[PDB]
Amino acid sequence: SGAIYVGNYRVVNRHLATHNDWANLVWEDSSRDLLVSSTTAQGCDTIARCDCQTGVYYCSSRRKHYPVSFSKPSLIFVEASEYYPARYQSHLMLAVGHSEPGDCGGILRCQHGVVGIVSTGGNGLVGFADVRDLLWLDEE
Ligand SMILES: CCN(CC)C(=O)c1ccc(N)cc1
Ligand SMILES: [Zn+2]
Repeated sequence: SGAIYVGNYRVVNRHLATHNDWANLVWEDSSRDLLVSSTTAQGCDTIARCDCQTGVYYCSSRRKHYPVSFSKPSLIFVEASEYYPARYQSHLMLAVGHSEPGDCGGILRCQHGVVGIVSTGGNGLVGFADVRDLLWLDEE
């Protein structure tokens, strides 16, 4: 689990969104595994605006931060999940590293701020849902 808090926005994995997330929906994309809900409290997190391909992610299944190299956001096919059908995910970045079902929402960050959240795992790979193209997160 995990979320991004920027301004009056909460970013979570779409498959982990709560009833309150959906009751306060700003935006969701099934193809990206993202949902954004509105918050009353102001968020502190800064979204990276950059093309970094290196950063650090939090891995809850190891209680560790790992530095990773990752691919640019792409349409990637993702193998079977106990949350989704095996299918295409857009705006996904892959790295070599550890990711298990509870690692979703772990934040990937570079020097510019938050890059994305853990969305996929298995086969020694970790997939991150990119948020850097969501420029609208930085106003209203
Ligand atoms: C997580 C999906 N879900 C119900 C399981 C909802 O978002 C939900 C929220 C408000 C509501 N009146 C009805 C449904
Ligand atoms: Zn960066």
